Amino acid sequence: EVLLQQSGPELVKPGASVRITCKASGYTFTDFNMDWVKQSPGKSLEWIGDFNPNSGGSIYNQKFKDKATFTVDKSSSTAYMELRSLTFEDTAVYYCARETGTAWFAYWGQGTLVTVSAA
Amino acid sequence: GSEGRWRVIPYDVLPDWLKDNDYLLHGHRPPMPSFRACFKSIFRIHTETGNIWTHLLGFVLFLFLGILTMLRPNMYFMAPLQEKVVFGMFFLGAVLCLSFSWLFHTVYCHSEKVSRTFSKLDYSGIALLIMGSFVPWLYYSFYCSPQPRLIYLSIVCVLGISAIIVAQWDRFATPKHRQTRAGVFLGLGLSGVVPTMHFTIAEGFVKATTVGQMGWFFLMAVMYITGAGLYAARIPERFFPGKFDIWFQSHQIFHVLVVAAAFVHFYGVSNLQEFRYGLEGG
Amino acid sequence: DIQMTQSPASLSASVGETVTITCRASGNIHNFLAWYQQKQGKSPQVLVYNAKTLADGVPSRFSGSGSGTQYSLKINSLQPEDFGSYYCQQFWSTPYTFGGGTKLEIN
Ligand SMILES: [Zn+2]
Repeated sequence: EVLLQQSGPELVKPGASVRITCKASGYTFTDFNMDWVKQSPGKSLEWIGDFNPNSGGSIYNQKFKDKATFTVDKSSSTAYMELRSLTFEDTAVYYCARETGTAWFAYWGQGTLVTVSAA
Repeated sequence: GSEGRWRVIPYDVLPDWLKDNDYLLHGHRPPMPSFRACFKSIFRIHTETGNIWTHLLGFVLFLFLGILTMLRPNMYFMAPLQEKVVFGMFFLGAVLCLSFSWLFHTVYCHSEKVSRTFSKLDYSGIALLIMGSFVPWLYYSFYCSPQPRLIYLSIVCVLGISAIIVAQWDRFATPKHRQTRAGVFLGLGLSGVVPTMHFTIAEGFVKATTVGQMGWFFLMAVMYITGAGLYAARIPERFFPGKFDIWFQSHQIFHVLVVAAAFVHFYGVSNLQEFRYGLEGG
Repeated sequence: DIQMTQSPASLSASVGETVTITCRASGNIHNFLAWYQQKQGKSPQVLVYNAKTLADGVPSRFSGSGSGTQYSLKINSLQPEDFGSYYCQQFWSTPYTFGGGTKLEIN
């Protein structure tokens, strides 16, 4: 079946930038759009935006316009999300979700925990 | 324009109710339960774009003829103006069949129940077109003979009502193990043979093909069978899967053929009217 | 931006019982709604999409209903594994939004 694999937990300093990896297998990578979701601890899901492998076209929530940038590797069938100027507020688990024609997500990545500490 | 955004999906991820042709591998609309999104998709490319437009174009043109012919300027050219009803019945059938067809194809991806409702309409529409075609045709071929004409008409309507009722089954029954819907469909095609040959025997073989244009008119029956045979076979998609996803699929050729065949019926039928004025009876 | 309001914040029931979770949208989302179940420390899993369509492999106890601005998720014959957080989302308009979520406890 379809599998979405994400990178390991990340621990970083404020103002740092991080890259999240979504590895897609069991389906044609270019066939469907990829979405990114952020969940702050003990909080509800937030939609960062979507990315089109076919058009390399992406949409971002107004909240995450400067914070996140989506890139993709078609040969590796891998999707990436870049977070810059990390802040305290960004400490959340990040997911990549694949849509099926419409933005409903049948498949999800395990998620990546991005921990930002002044420490 | 940022509302109801969607992308084409391969055949494999489709739900069973949208899986009706395994030779169309890609370009399928994802299921969207929105009429706005379904009607907006007409101006977009997918497996059903061709099917929408062919019968959407066929509807407008047949609509013109119905109204244009209905407002005949030469009401004086028509004798006795009673004839308009006969032509009108044909136009309703053609127009309704055509309107139902483009509607079903447009709303096909909405939901299983919506797809089901419109599917029944599409089947009913075909029966209506067949019913419609016979009234003008039977009236003029048997223009001189009233008793044979009334009798042929009753059969078609009984078989026709039976066809719509069997297909929609809103009132009662189905889905069933029974293949009876087919029996009624069989009635429509078969009912046509007794009248057509009857016309030939009474008017003579030579006179009927040359003047009646029945033999020339023979092409229409061939065309319908070609379309029916072609769609079930799913040619050329069967031979080249994935090469006919958006264009030249079996369904669109069949859709095109219905318009061509209904039009041929009209041209051939119109000639029959001229034949009738020349000879009162013989 | 469409705002999704989920009700209630949390709820509890026993095995075999029926529970209903309601979602209300700020604007009409035209049946473009999905329901997700999230176990603690795990990624969410889709239950229902397109308002009333059950996702493949999902237990029959889960069902979706509603149109326009109001949608409901109903769980019949509640099971021990059904505990978790449930979310609703609208994919009709951008930005896509999620409900606050509902926490479920089984007794
Ligand atoms: Zn059709």
